[PDB]
Amino acid sequence: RKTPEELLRQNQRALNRAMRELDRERQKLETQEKKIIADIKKMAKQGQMDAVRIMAKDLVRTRRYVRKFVLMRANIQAVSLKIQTLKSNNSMAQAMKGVTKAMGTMNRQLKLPQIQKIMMEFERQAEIMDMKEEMMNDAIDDAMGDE
Amino acid sequence: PPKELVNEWSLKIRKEMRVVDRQIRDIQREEEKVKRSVKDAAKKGQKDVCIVLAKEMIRSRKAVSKLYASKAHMNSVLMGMKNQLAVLRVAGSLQKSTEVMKAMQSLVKIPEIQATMRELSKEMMKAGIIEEMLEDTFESMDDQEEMEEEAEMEIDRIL
Repeated sequence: RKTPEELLRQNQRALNRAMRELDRERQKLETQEKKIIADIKKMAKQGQMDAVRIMAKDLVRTRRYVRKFVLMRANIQAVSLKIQTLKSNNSMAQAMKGVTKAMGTMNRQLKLPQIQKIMMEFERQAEIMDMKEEMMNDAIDDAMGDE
Repeated sequence: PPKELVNEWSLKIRKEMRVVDRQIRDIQREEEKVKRSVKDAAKKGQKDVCIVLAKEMIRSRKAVSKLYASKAHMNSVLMGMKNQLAVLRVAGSLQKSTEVMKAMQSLVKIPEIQATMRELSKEMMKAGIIEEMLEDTFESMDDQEEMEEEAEMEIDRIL
């Protein structure tokens, strides 16, 4: 059997090779088109009325076919971009699963109640310390006189 | 395998196009043969024979046009065959792309993703309540309006 990673990496350059063929069967048609242009230019010198229209029709045919060649070439590109973002999606999924596992096993040690107990104890100790300070200053400062 | 037979018959398409092209060039050879006869008949003093020579010339021109139209039809059908070869290749590549998408979706699906969705949401919810409560309780300790007021005063004496 073949790993799924091999299938995607094979499809990548398989679609690239399809683009390659589309490039070639495109490229032959611009050569054909330039030949038609040369023929129509040299033939128009003597006139002859009608056969110029047939050559112009053939020119339009060549343009219409290079249209479709470019179109399928573009379609292969979109297919490749989808299959490429697919593994990015898979990577996002696995990294998200990992971070969720980590965060769960992290906050499984400290919950709502015991930190609340620690926090209430903090507040009580702060109360005690502040009462120490306030009355310690109070009684000995009020012991002072004439000021 | 359609590829080699498509190439095999494309090798015959312009094989016969060159036959057509030679058929054509022979006609311009005969047209050049007869154009100078038109010229000579024009110069020889009696012009009304040149009309019949022109009857010959325009028939030759029509033959040229018909041969060129035949060659153009051949070219068009050839281009159709090439277009469809491209289409079939696109279809096969698309089938392979569907196969690889099947292979990749064989790994993960909605239910595991939904489990991750809800687990992450709950974990972050508890996380946010813990963090907000901690920030509030540490700020339940010292001044806010005062303890911010001298802050820019501290900055003012720095700059």
